[PDB]
Amino acid sequence: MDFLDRNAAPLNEGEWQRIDEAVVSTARRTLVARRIIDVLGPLGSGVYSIPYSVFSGKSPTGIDMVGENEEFVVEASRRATINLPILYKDFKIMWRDVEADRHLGLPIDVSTAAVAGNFVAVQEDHLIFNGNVELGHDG
Amino acid sequence: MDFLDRNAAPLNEGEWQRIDEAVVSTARRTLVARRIIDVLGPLGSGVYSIPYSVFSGKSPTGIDMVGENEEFVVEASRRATINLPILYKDFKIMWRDVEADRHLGLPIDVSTAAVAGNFVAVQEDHLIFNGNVELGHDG
Repeated sequence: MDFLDRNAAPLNEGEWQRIDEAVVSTARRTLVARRIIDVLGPLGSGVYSIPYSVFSGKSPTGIDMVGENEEFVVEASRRATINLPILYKDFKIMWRDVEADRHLGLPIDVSTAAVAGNFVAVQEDHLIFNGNVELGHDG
Repeated sequence: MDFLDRNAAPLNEGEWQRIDEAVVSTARRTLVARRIIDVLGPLGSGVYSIPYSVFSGKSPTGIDMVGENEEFVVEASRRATINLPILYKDFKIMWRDVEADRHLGLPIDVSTAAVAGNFVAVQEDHLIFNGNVELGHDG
């Protein structure tokens, strides 16, 4: 895999685990959407687009002793398809702080990561509720 | 001896060595008096007072073919005793600086110890030249 090239960073497994926690726990607090919209997946890193059905039509339900009908299907009004954008924000960690951690043991302040996590989750909510014109999404 | 203690102190040997060196090296820099005047002793910590002889007077001296006379004696114009005071100054090494050394690695700020050394050497200098009024010493 290794697009997420965490081997090349200096941060040790503890510093990664604390960055991941400081991201996840900031997402959990910040997001409104995942409180009312259920997650699908995660699908995988490589999936660029999803085909999905629109079930915009109401239809009857079958009720019989035995099952002698076939009209009681659900059929997609259309198979739409949507591309998955990237939401991203970047933060620096100054090299001195890594040196302080690795020698003195004064640990990395991951709040830069948590602030990036917030500025991404805010955009995720903005995309979900308001859509996005230029990606051609709808919300 | 062992009126002092090295062992209940928090310092390791290398810290005692740096403190003592910073003391001796500030004394040598500051003890002008021990350049012009010879040290009697150091006799030891136990010595409290010393008897000494003063030869302020002048006397006749013997010149004879046989040496019959015995008036010609070296008479101490006064014989006296002086008490050795303590010259002292206290320097305080903060617990946080020991903690930073023992964990982080920043060496001890022994500059306080050097400044105590200087204030002692200057008090010895002031004693030798000007004399302490309360002790009734002569400078």
